Amino acid sequence: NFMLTQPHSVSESPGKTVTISCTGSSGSIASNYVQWYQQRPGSAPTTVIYEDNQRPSGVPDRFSGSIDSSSNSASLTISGLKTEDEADYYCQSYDSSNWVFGGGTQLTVLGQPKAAPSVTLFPPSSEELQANKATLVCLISDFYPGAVTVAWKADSSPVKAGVETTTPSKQSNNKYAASSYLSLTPEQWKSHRSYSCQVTHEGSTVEKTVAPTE
Amino acid sequence: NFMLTQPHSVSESPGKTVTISCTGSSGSIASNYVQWYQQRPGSAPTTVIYEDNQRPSGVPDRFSGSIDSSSNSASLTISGLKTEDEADYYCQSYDSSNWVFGGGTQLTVLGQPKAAPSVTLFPPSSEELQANKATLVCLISDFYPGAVTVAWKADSSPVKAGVETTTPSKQSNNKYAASSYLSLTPEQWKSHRSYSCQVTHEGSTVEKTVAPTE
Amino acid sequence: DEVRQIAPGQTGKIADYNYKLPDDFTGCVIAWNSNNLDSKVGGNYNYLY
Amino acid sequence: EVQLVESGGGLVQPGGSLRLSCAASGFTFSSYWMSWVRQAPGKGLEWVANIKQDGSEKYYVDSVKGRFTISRDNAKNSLYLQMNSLRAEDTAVYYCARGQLGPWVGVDYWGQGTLVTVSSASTKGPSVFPLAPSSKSTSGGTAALGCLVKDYFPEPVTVSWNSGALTSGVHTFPAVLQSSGLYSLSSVVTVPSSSLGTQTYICNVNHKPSNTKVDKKVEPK
Amino acid sequence: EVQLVESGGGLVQPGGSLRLSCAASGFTFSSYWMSWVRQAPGKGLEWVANIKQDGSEKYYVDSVKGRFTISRDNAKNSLYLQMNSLRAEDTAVYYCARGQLGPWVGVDYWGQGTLVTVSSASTKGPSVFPLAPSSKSTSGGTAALGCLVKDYFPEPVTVSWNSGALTSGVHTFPAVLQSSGLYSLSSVVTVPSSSLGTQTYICNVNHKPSNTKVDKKVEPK
Repeated sequence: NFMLTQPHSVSESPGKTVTISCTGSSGSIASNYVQWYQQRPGSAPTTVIYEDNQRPSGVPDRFSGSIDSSSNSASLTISGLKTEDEADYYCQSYDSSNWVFGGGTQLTVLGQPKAAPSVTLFPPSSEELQANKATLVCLISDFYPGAVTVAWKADSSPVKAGVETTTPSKQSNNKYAASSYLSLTPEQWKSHRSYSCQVTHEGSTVEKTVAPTE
Repeated sequence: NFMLTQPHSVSESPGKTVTISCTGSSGSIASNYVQWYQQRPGSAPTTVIYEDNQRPSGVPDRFSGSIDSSSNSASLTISGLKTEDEADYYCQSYDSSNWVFGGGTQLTVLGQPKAAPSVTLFPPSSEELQANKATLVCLISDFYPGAVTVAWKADSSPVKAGVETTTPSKQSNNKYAASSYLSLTPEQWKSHRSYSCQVTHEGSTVEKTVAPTE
Repeated sequence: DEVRQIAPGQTGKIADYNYKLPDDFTGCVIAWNSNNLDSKVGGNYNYLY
Repeated sequence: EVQLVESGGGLVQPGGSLRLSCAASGFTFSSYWMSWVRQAPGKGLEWVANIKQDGSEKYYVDSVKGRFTISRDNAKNSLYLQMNSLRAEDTAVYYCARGQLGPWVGVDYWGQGTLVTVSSASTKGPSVFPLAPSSKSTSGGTAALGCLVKDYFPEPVTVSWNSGALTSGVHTFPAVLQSSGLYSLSSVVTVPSSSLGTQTYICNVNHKPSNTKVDKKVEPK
Repeated sequence: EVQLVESGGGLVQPGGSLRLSCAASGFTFSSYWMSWVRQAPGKGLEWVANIKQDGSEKYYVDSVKGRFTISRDNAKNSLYLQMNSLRAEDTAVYYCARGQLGPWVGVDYWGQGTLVTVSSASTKGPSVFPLAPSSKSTSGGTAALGCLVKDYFPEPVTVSWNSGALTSGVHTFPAVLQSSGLYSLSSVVTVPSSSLGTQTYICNVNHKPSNTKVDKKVEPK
């Protein structure tokens, strides 16, 4: 039952020397070679440390590593702390005919304060209503921070069942976008007066109103 | 995922000072109190160390404990190493509204050197064979040490399937006894020449032979 | 248990009373497990230390 | 001085319900902490539950989360433990733990406990085979006697000879595990060969889960 | 330089068989060590298998013991990996690892890998709804366009517009979870309103688990 213990989020510091500790419990990690691996999220991983003291060709000499046997831990130290891409690192050893990997150690952090949210509505068409399914999506985008609440207002009573909202996502505009889906029936669509979807932000409230008459 | 790491077999020594190490991985064990518990196999457990530095009333002064914050390990020290009964010990901490226990650390070892083994055979009777089952038991007793191998020999080929052997047990004769069971069929019982069960020991081999003719 | 004592720097019963390695060792150490070959059903007692 | 008495187990059932009760005396029930601790046979210790002095707060390990419940009462000084939808891992012995100040000082209290095992496989009667070695020479382990117990589940079996009239020389071999995980054992008694026809030898086999009491005479072939 | 190409996934199957192949070049195949490594999306790395330079010795983790097999050949410089009786845990990205001297020096080699996902109970057909906003004012997020994908399992869905002819202004909203644990998403593209009748708009929806490719024309109401 050989395993390796390491933290999950360290080295959150600008431009100085920090250390990362990898330790084991079942056996001594100094008996066999231990290595340090890095992966880019969304692409292939690489290796920074092999043979517990050496570096690959082309890898900068900013990285440094050491082994202590008193606490039975492996230390990886980074000196430059440059604009290197965000990544997480693992710790690998070898007990007997098997390989063990570390949990992972995330390392990510090495103009207008207010943005007007754009809200768009897509009412059901004739193609939707002939299939006994009406969809009304309440789309919001370009808001900061991404802490918004989406609710639907009927003619005389707010609804609770049938409203689903997803978490905001990072787009390519330094902003966030979220979507909400509502499932209703045609008999209440023509029995109402004016549908409304309202969104609430920090000191802001935008409301839209439409009519079933088309 | 708070858990405590300790060995399983230590302190196998006569009459001197030996320490036992308990360490954790998820967090520091010095933040909360850690205790040492002992259990008697086959009966109720007790406690030797509570409050990480104290002992209950009636517990001898030989036991003692210490905390090393550098190595993140807890040390339990036993001084006298008397004729205390065979037992194993555990390590307990408290992270958040939950209790965690240790793996366990076993601590056991604090006229005629040769005995003739008596071997007896019970061939199936007419009562057995009319129920479409035949049992042949290969009983051995009074052997020292209890490290023996039981094998069955047919007329021209040793068997491999159908032989079950149990571990030797302590009887009231300062010796060990073991039994082996074999399940066969009547069609091969009358198609053989002479059944044989062999037992091998330290420089000794006892062979017995019977015949199907009754 | 006494495999890490083979490495130089460590101390113990084997490391200081039976076999000691220099602090400038430039070689390799090979270790493997063999229980069935080195011990029978009764155990091995011809080994001295 | 404190008594802790536990009697809540002694039967096998898959995925049903069982009630365990711990009886305590010698102290005030409504001022300290209590807990529940279990261990597997041959394995290590692990924590199950804990309860406050008034039952307001109760907590469990994430393995048994969703199921399990604990209740208490200070009038009759007893603990109640209920668990449902059991699994094969639940073969364990349970001790009702008692605290002093909180979950930091220590347990320091463990009852004798009750053995609790689960088994989906049902019980079945032991096929008894009282072998009679009519022809056998002397200078052997058994002069002339034999009784064999096979195909039974689970342990144990109460084995008696002549309704317990004789007890000297009775040797009962331990049960063996077969290829199907089945138990089988035999018991031998040293008796003189001159009493084969002048003495009635009869083998008593009792199985408590199977509630079968089979009594068979030994007759030489 | 060493190039590693992996193409063995892209489909779902519960408890069946899947074959993965890794292609290697630029080095001698019959002198070094190779291995196989997988990782869960959003989780850490873990080891799967390893193989000797002649295939004499192969080893696995205890989780996949009994199943799994690996084969090799030095004639065409390729690796083969066969998996059977897959579970829901097997959603992982597999890299064919290559060693240098043995299991002590390090891995140091990782291919780009292939996305492998597994879903049970097969799948059902997605319901595409290319909404056409014929009447809409300016100063909005979307001028006039709409496509909606609903009632599908599992992720992901390849969404294209006009067979990938245009790719500027395409915004695809992430999938939302409904009350039945159901996925739904929409994709919007900003196009001028003067090209509603003078330009054809086809919303392309491809689902690899469902092996359905539906092309629908967007017609104004």
